[PDB]
Amino acid sequence: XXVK
Amino acid sequence: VYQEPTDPKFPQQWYLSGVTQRDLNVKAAWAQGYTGHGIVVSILDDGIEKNHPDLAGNYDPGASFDVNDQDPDPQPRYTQMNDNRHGTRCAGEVAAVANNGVCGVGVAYNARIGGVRMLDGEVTDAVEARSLGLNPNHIHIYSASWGPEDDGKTVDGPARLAEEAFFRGVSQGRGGLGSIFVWASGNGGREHDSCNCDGYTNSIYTLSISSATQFGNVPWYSEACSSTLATTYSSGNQNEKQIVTTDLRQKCTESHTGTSASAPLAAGIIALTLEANKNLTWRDMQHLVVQTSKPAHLNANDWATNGVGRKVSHSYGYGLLDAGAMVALAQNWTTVAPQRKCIIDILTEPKDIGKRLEVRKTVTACLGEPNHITRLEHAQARLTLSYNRRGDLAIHLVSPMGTRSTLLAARPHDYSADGFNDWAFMTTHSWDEDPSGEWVLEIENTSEANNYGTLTKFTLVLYGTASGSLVPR
Ligand SMILES: [Ca+2]
Ligand SMILES: [Ca+2]
Ligand SMILES: [Ca+2]
Ligand SMILES: [Cl-]
Ligand code: NA
Ligand code: NA
Ligand code: NA
Repeated sequence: XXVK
Repeated sequence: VYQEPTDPKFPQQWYLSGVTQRDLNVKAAWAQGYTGHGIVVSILDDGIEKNHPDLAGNYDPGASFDVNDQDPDPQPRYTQMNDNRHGTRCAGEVAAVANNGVCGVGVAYNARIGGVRMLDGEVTDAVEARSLGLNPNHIHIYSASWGPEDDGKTVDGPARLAEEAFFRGVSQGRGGLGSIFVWASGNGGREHDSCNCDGYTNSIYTLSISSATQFGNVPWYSEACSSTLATTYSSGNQNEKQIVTTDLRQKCTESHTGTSASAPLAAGIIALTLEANKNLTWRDMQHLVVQTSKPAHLNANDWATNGVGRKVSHSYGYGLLDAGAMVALAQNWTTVAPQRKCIIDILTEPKDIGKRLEVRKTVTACLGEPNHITRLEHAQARLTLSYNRRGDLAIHLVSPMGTRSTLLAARPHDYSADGFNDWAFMTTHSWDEDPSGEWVLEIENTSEANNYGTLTKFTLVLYGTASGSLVPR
């Protein structure tokens, strides 16, 4: 996987 | 007579108001009396600086938790790189305090604001579920500026606990009216990503929000897809202004950017809208967004008029949010009828894809039955197919009213041979259309390669009602  | 904020950076918040009309028309909502009083928003991210001088007055511990370390305090982890600044930036867009001599103002500058510290660690399905399902009878609106990798080759969405949290939220959250989930559609533009390959944005339960630059263009990072609902301003090139918000270490930034900045602005506008009518359901909110969003002067080469006269784009959905129109329309809004779901299993046998496959099917949309739909909301083409190089596929779905939705554009980096396993490609572009009649699915090989595969299942899932339509635009 979960990217900003 | 409404007095606009005096905060020192408010004049730099070009996207909130102006003589120019390139804005989200937020001051018009403020002047109607809506600033977010009584509404609770939570930022699901890397934490929130709860003592920030522009957030402390609106901070709400009931809207906050630390899932990464399992404690109530979402304070970010401070590091030399300032890695964990992201959620604080998002929070200030929603609810930075007004008229306090500090930085600028949030869209909903009198709303209560929290944060869930859940990205600073391994983001498992359980972590997501505990965050999406946090205090759902207190938090009204959840904002998520994160998601699956934008490498242009990933197909990924909520696993079981997180999907269960979405359904529980929209069903029993907010007193049964349904949690509002706002999502950033993604930063994959450079990789030619599709936001329909992202299950969070592609969900019917999230308002997926895309971005426009100040001069009205499709930013470099923008992902096009049919699941996007609407747009808010964010960053662009270096001649274009950016987003002003609270930063880590009690600072102010004028350079918040990307898809990350668009979802919080939408969450703020939705907070003002909920203040104007607290009885709005999760589906009501999506109807308001569809009816009030504005295409005008957003530049795209794919604007199309759908079957009820509304302009819709894969880069922008129905266009830019319009806060003043949202709050005005909310006040006398009549709750929509309960959601119906009509399941149509299209195929009688598998079909080889080859260079091109077209599947035509005339449907009655559950005519004669309690789930009869004459007024579509979301539609899904749930596809199960094998293919040797997924990213060479382009997939389109044409509604009976002639609206062509791109379910999947070519993804040059997507080399996968894993195909799609009941992937529920979603479109918002046929909202309010009558779904009775001929649907067309087109699957084509966009490359010169001799690719091969088979479509083994195509379920058309229609959501909507059988009442309450407006005269087309
Ligand atoms: Ca903590
Ligand atoms: Ca301020
Ligand atoms: Ca993406
Ligand atoms: Cl369902
Ligand atoms: Na409910
Ligand atoms: Na969505
Ligand atoms: Na029809």
